[PDB]
Amino acid sequence: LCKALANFMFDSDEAMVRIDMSEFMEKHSVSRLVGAPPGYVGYEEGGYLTEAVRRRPYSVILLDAVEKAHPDVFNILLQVLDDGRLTDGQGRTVDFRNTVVIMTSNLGSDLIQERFGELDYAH
Amino acid sequence: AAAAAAAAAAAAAAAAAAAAAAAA
Repeated sequence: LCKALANFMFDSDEAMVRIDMSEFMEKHSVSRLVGAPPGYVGYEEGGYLTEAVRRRPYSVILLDAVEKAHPDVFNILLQVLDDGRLTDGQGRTVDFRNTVVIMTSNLGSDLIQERFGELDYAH
Repeated sequence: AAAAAAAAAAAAAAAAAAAAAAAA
């Protein structure tokens, strides 16, 4: 479905940014996507996610396997879904006002396979 | 009767930059 949105929007599946969150099962890969502060190693490169937006802001940002990562990666996306703002390691804001954020998991898959029958969509 | 002109003689220097590292 995410590749279907990318194909609808951009005439291509991989004209997008997929960042699979199973790679980020530790905490500190927050610094992989938002960058590193002044002083430290990868300062002059930027975060991957912020630069990948900063080229082509009208895009689709995909997060997959969201149950794999540590729970406190998701202060970054608190900023993101509050204002579309994100501040990389050099300290400039990156506008996410033209982005779509999709997060997938398999949380209640036992419960969904158990009770999708004989139940409404709502409850 | 020429006089040797004193020059301007533009120069050059450089500067490195360290990088610390966390150690997890």
